[PDB]
Amino acid sequence: QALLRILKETEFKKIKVLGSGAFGTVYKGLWIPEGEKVKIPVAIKELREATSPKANKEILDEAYVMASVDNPHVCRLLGICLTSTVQLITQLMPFGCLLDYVREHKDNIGSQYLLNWCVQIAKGMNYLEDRRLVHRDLAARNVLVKTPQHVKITDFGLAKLLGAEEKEYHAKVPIKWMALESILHRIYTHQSDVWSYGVTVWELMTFGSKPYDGIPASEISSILEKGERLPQPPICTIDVYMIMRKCWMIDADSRPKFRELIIEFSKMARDPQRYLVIQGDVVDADEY
Amino acid sequence: LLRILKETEFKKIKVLGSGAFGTVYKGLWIPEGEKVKIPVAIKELREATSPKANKEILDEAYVMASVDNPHVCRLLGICLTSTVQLITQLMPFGCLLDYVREHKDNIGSQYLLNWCVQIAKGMNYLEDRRLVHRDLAARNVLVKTPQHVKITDFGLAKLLGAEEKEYHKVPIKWMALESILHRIYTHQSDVWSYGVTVWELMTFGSKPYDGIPASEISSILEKGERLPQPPICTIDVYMIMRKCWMIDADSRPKFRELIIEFSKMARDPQRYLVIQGDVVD
Ligand SMILES: Nc1ncnc2c1ncn2[C@@H]1O[C@H](COP(=O)(O)OP(=O)(O)NP(=O)(O)O)[C@@H](O)[C@H]1O
Ligand SMILES: Nc1ncnc2c1ncn2[C@@H]1O[C@H](COP(=O)(O)OP(=O)(O)NP(=O)(O)O)[C@@H](O)[C@H]1O
Ligand SMILES: [Mg+2]
Ligand SMILES: [Mg+2]
Repeated sequence: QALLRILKETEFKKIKVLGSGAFGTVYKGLWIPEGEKVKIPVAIKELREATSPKANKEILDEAYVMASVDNPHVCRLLGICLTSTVQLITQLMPFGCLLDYVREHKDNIGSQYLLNWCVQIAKGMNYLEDRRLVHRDLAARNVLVKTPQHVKITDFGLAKLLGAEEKEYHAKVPIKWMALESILHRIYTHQSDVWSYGVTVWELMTFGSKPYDGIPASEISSILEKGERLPQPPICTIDVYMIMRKCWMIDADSRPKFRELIIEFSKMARDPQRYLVIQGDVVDADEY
Repeated sequence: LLRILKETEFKKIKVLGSGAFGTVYKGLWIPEGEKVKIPVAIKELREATSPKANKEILDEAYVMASVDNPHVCRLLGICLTSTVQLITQLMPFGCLLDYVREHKDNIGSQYLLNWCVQIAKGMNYLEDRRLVHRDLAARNVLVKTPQHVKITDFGLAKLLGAEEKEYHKVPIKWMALESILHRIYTHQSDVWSYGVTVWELMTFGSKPYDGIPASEISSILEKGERLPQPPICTIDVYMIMRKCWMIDADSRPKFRELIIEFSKMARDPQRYLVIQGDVVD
């Protein structure tokens, strides 16, 4: 497939810095297709130079698979701009990430919503799993809100790009969302994505709580083998907490499977009150 | 032209920023029945914020919804209850004040003079339909694209009671002395604000009279003080600004004359300014 526009530096424009990341910067910008009067709002993620342990040929390869994900719950790479720095063009999400969303609404968010988002993130992930792909960096900060009732998983592929996989590579890494095998041996698989998924749900049930507050990154491995795990969210019924605890098992193949999770959460979403107890010119990526 | 919405045809998703008498939200306009979710910006006015009755509020809202110019945002809808809510189109790139701040020097003459022409245009438009903005300022100019700015918040000041003399925060440092002293608002009082606005743009975001209380601005204006010549400005360009800050209101430039003096400069910018070089929408 193609579906990956290759843009020239004069076909996009960086307007405002959305926010800065660990290895780059994101931007509120405009896509301006050469040879036509159209301006499309987009998000431009620019990776810092020499930040990726890969040459351009390899980079562009991965961008094709990135630009080839077709699922309502996974964002699609729209275009790329390879030079002395790689820039990623994706659709602009006006309502930001889901983490900041559950934080701003520490409460006025009902159960139905929470279990809903869990089903969706489980759908995007399963999709990837079927296509035999590993996200390697799933977190509530990496889930964007298209509309309150439809969230998409963003940043597919980025980690593999920044060289997560590369064995000998010695570059930050999201330790607090990583499975023991990822932290210990840098092994990434679908069952290691499940751990991150379990951490993600946790972030959502706590309305944006930081995992292992205070606990240094370096201690996380030791605390995990000692048997420690993120605590049961207050609004969570033991039935819900266990599923998360099952995503945090040492044995990778023991952990649930996104397919099972979709059914397990789809079930609870039919009677949420029982499983969660809460008190209460400028076109568009779409029109193109 | 003014859609009247039910408190169920729109959702306030994220707070853009809660200003003086209210809050601006980033939400979704879900036309009842239709199958669309349009991103919009919802500004909600605090309660009792306005000294007027809804019956009248709606009137102004019809006017606000009638502004038809590419350089003046248009009131898409309204939701009248115990609070008034204004639905306008969402400007993802924000306002221009924040833009010149985040680009202290990446912006060349061509742009700056350009924006001055556009703002002059939107403003002229309102004068022509016999309307007064009353609160023009860099923060009230939103960026649709780097090369097209439209004036936002037409109507708000009026609504919040600027004209109701009897009715006791006001953008003092952008107001014509006649506004500050007698609460008088006219096209020629908008020109003063316009000059202060060009001042903001020419200083890449500087604050007007930074350090001087507001209760004192009335003084230093009669004492003859005015905003200092911006570094990148040529005296040719600075006088246009100074002329906008005259005591004799009818002696200040008119927008129609400003659209021409700035357009003339916009032809040879380097000579008037000196710098270093579901979801439709
Ligand atoms: N497509 C998009 N639409 C809207 N906002 C986006 C988009 N992509 C990224 N952002 C925002 O840009 C900011 C930076 O993105 P990014 O660097 O990917 O964040 P992050 O995951 O928090 N970084 P890190 O913790 O270093 O991995 C975040 O605050 C995101 O909300
Ligand atoms: N239509 C819009 N699209 C995008 N952002 C908007 C829109 N209208 C208002 N805003 C933003 O909402 C915030 C609050 O606006 P408003 O309440 O009008 O305050 P303001 O007068 O710009 N700010 P201040 O300088 O604090 O008085 C500002 O940061 C604006 O940039
Ligand atoms: Mg991200
Ligand atoms: Mg404003």
